[PDB]
Parts: sequence; C-alpha cells; structure tokens
Amino acid sequence: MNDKHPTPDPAEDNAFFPSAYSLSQFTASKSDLSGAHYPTPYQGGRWKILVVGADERYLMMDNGTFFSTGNHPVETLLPMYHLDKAGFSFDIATLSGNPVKFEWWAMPREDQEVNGLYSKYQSSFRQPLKLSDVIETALGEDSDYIGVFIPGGHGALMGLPDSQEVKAVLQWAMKQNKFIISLCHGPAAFLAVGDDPLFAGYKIVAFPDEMDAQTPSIGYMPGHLTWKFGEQLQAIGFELLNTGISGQVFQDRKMLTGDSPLAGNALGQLAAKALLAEVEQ
Amino acid sequence: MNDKHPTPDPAEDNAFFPSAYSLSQFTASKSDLSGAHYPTPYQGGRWKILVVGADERYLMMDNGTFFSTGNHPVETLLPMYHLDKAGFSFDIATLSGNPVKFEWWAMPREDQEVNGLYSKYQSSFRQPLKLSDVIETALGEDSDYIGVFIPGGHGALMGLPDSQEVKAVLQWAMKQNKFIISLCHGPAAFLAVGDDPLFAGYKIVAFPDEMDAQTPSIGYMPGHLTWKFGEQLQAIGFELLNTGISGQVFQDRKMLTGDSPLAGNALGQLAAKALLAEVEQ
Ligand SMILES: [Ca+2]
Ligand SMILES: [Ca+2]
Repeated sequence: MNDKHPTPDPAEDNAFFPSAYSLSQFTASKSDLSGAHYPTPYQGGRWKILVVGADERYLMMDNGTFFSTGNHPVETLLPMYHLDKAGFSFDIATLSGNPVKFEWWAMPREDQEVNGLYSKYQSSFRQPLKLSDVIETALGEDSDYIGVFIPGGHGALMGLPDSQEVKAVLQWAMKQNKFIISLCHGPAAFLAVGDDPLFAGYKIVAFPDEMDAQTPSIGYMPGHLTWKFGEQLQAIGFELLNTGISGQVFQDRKMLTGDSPLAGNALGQLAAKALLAEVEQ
Repeated sequence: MNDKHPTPDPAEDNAFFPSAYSLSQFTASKSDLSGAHYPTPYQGGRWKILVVGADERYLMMDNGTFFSTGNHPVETLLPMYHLDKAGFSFDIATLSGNPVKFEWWAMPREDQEVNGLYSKYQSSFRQPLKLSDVIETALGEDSDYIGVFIPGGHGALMGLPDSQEVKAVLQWAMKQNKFIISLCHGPAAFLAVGDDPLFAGYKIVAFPDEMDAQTPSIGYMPGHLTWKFGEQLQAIGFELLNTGISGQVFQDRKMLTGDSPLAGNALGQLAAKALLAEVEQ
C-alpha cells in the first residue's frame, strides 16, 4: 500500500528496513561532508581512535517486529573522514567480534568521499576486533588510543548499553582523560556504566526520545522502541541539552557529542579540532 | 531459476544468498519430517535441552564476500520437532545474546508442521539467552539440561568453534554424561574444547569438507571456506565416519550426530529414542 509502510528485509523474517517515504525524507544520495581539510595534520603515526560499532542489525520493536537497523553510515563515516584527514588512524571493534552492521539504506551511494572512506576501512568493518581483546591488550596507561568513538544508529542500542566491556572502556577513557566521541543514539552506550556515577554532571546532545516516538508514524521503524535511552541517560547523571535536532554538537571537557544524523560533519570538525590541539604542544 | 550466480543480500554489502539454481537443488518447500510419534512422552517437566545457535549470518569467504548463511532451519527444527513431541522443552542461546540467525532461504514455506514449531519457539530464537548466563546459573551437577543441541548450517562456523563458553558447556556435558546432539556443520562447535583430548576416540558423521569444496561451483556460496572443520575435528580425536551424505546419523555413547541437511529427521528419531530411554530408567 503506502510508501509509508515498513520495507521487508529479505534476510530476516518479520524484519523491516525504513519505509520508502521515510528514506526519501531521512536519507540522501550525498552527505554534507565539508571543511575536512587540515593544513597541519597529525603526522606522528601513533595516535588512534578506537571505534566501537554495532554487531547486531535486528532490533526488537514493541510489536514484535524487527527494525533492520545497525550503525548509521553517515554518522559513522563523517567523523571518521575528518579524523582521517586530520592524520589519525582507527581500530574497529564489536562486542562479539562479529561484523559491524550498517544501515546500508542510509549510505549516500553517490558520495565519492564517504564511499571511498568506507572502502578504505571495509576490511576492518567486516572483520573487526573483539572488544575483549582490545581491553586486555590495547588500553591501560600507555594506550595508543587518543579517544573512543561510538557511532549512532539504532544498532548502538543493542549490547553496548549494558556491556561490562564497554563499561571498562568508558572508565578507562575517563580515568586516562581520553576523548569520548558519540552522537545520536550512540550515547546509549554510556549506560554501560550501570550505577557508577562517573558521568554525573556531564552535558551532551543526543537523539530526542520524543522523536523516536514519532518516526514510526511515517514507517521509519516498524514499531516503537521498548525503552527510552534518553530518560535512562538522565537517570545516571547526564543532562541532555537538545530538545530537538539541528546538527548541534557539544563539548564538555573531553566528551564530544552530536545530536542526530545531522551532526556527523560538525562532530567530525569538532573532534578533529579537539584532538589536533591535544597532540600539539 | 537455473541461474547459478550468487544472489545479493540487500541488507549487507558484498553479501550473497545461495544462487537461485542451488536453492532449487538444495532446499524445498516441504521437509521430510516423519515418524515424530511418541505414545508415552516424557512428562516429568524437568529435563530440557539447551540449544546453542548461531548469532551471525555473514560468513567471510576466501574471496572477501560474505556468505549470507546462519543456522539451517530444517536441521534445527526437525530434531526439535521430534524432541518436542517426545516431551522435552528447549532453552535457546547464542554467544552474544543476539538473535539466532536462520538461513531463511532454506525454510520450507509450505511445511505446516515445521512452521508451527517455529511459531512455538520464535520468541526464543529472536530473543535468545546469552550463553554466559547459562553457564553461570543453569549447568553444574544439578542442571535441568539432559543434553545440548548444536544445529548445523555454516553459521555454526562462526564464534562457536573457538568459544571458551562452548568449551565449558561441552566439558560439562561430558563430565555430567549428558547428550551432545549435532549435525552437518554443527560439530565444528566441538573444536571449542581446543586442546582438551576430551573427544579422543569418538565417532561422528558431519558434512564432508570435500563437498564444501564443491558447492560454490554452482553458486551455493559466493566463495570458499577459509578453513576445513572436518580436518580440524579429526585433528582432535574424532573419527569422521562419512565420506558422502545420505541423511544418516550415528550414536557413539551419548554423542549423536547427523551427516548433513538431509539428516534432520533421522537425528530427531535417534535423539528422541535415546533421551526417552534415558528418562525411562
Ligand atoms: Ca537514525
Ligand atoms: Ca547447508
């Protein structure tokens, strides 16, 4: 019937990609990548950013259907594109060690830059590191990581929110005064700290729970979320600054966040700027 | 229809379902489920069977492509169907806690009984237990599990083969003299014991490595497997009984195995009979 009806995903029974209508409204063939040139990039070849991606594509909705989601490609690749041009490298990990799952329906197919960057890291996205291995060997006081990046997309709502491994990564980042970068639903991962109040008083921007309750009306999702990461984040001490979305980014000490799928470019510029200043002395 | 070109999976880039031709030869609209009749089933309400399923659908081939696989639905459901009728219940788990991934292209869409069983267990396949929790509170000397079932499908080749968690489960099963039920590629999970000579001298049937070497020739998979589970199994003590496949099964003490996607029904009968005789003593 309607272009607003969820689109069946052939690989999983009772699973759906966003409706044709929502895709035309919420995705585009090109990204708005801009100002990604850095005249004095980091050239030390040491500092890297740890990327923690979603290893699951199917998210259970309140009505039993699966939302065929995963990490948002634009939210993931724009920040990475800027950091790449800034001279930084990446290690990609998932909780299980299984492939990072992208919402391919949001990939800007006509964007040469974004597609070129994915291809650059495709072997890592497809065969990522298992977070437990990273925790056991690449963190600590002498880590080569200058920060951690947790991309958005509803895929970040699975596993990451209550993973004891993610908790360890976040505590490490805070303990070693490392950058924590995330946007949209990515901050849901912060809930991994459980009852630990290490994020008390922090200000961030994140996708509004209010909007998650509305997007299903046009078939962006085949149902509604079974919980609210925003209210949960507020429960552990976070202050959510944005009522709506406009690509706004915020920096609270070393916590850098973006508000939605509109903040990829701005977050990339902010992170690149922040990390570059950090490496210079 | 006769097309032997792997079929692109829309949900994942460079991922492929079996070719239309291989599907017409290796899958059917109906299963050969039969003889699932046990006049005096187990009604003690205690003994259950733990199912360790595949949580990943995308398997990396030797040529960079992803085989869109997972657990084989017929191999999974026929054994369960017989055991269900025999009066046993199931607990379904995956390593990550993520949903069990089925090779839906092998699901017999016109098999009313098979689809009826899936309906009964869909909530468990879709929101399975996390194996780590199972090991922590449901095993031990007083477990309610009478056996473990590890279904086939190439998805069994991911994570399970070198999982310390699967190792614990196998060590427990052998120590507590529990049934271990598997077929086709499921035995690859037995490799999880690593270097524990636990299965030394056991006889099993499993999918022939040499057949795996040939199915890609008709587009069943988009490439070839990066390793051979059969040789690895022999390397840890197993005597592989079958050279080819015919859907036969073998019982060596409490180790029950099927040889391929043709062994689902026979394995259900073998397992149901062994477990029923067990509980009847
Ligand atoms: Ca989104
Ligand atoms: Ca098969």
